Amino acid sequence: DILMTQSPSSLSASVGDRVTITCQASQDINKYLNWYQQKPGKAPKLLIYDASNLETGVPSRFSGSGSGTDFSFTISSLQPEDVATYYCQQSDNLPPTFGQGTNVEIKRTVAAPSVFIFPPSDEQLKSGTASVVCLLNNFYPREAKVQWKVDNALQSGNSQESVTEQDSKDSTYSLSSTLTLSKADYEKHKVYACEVTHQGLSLPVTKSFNRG
Amino acid sequence: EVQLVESGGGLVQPGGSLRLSCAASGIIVSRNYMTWVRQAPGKGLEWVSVIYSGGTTYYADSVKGRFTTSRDDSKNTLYLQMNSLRGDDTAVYYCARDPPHRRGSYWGQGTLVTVSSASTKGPSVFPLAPSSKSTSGGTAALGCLVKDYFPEPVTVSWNSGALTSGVHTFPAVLQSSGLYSLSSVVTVPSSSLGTQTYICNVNHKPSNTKVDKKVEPK
Repeated sequence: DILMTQSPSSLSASVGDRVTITCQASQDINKYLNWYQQKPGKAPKLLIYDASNLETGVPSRFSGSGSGTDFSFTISSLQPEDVATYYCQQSDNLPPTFGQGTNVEIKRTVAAPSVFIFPPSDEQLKSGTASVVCLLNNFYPREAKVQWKVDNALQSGNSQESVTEQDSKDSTYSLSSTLTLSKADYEKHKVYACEVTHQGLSLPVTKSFNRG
Repeated sequence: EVQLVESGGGLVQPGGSLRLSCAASGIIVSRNYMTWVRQAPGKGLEWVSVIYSGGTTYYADSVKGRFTTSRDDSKNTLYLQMNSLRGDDTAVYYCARDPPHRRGSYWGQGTLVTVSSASTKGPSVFPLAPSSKSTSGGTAALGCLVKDYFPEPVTVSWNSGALTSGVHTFPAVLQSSGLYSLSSVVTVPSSSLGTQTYICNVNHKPSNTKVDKKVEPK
């Protein structure tokens, strides 16, 4: 069982920047190492085979090098459509083993999120549960902070978050924060607000709603 | 043209069985060695098994004694028979032909296998209406919440595929109750609110098809 140590697990670079991924083998595997690109929601696609050779159709900006234990995967001029997770894999030694994977993010200018708050619908209140949703529209970078304060009381442990992938035509992210509580707790309070902190906002923006 | 197509995945019970099939078009499965790879939700890739042209089969230690790779040359189809299924077997399964030191790698799109004792639950589609504070000329956000469903996945479209720009369907989040939840939002002009019909269509593994209209509150 050969261990594949891929590094780094994440990287950010602007369009046209040079990007290099390392992958160290625990044994000598000669040149029998492949590189796969997996875009979100799609299957992995083999880009580089036998350490250096390019698969059919792969643009020239992709390159691979190495022999023995150390190998490198390099994108010359990074393109936005190259946002994906890249995996190194040895092929000759059974069983074939993959690397941890590297997430590649394109870098762009800061974009503040458009924030929206969504009260629980009347149809869901009969289900005995209230769901409040805070939406952070297309923003960059992904690093944001969403806090729930109802009746000016901060909450924790009763909210979940979801983040989309980097857009293809925007290179931005979208976050959702969902605060879930019972109907009794919902009608026992009045003011509902989420507070969002993000680079590109001068101060934490607050969106609020009152029952009525 | 040249493609590999997986099928047979689904939601089974722990200890149950399953038969995955991989149909090859443009590749003679008898001439190359075929591989089964799997990827857990949000994790990396793990080699499962391989079968050679000569008929030799190899298996990962974690599935040895439970999984069996075979192929029917007359049907040009690879098979993976999975028995004694466990929870850690839940993954997307791909078949692949990576040519040895040549060009022509092909992976199928995969098939999702979920192993859990939980039953399928249809979701509840609730509205997230456009804010009454939306000022004309600007952009307003609306969406629908798809809550309490098992297992993955759900399909959300807008206006039967007519509305695609400005749509964000978030990945599903596993709630503390074990059921998944999901939200799909879309940004539209504050004008044409009440002049354009905004409807979100939700589909699921249980036969749930919700075609829900989003309107201002009162």
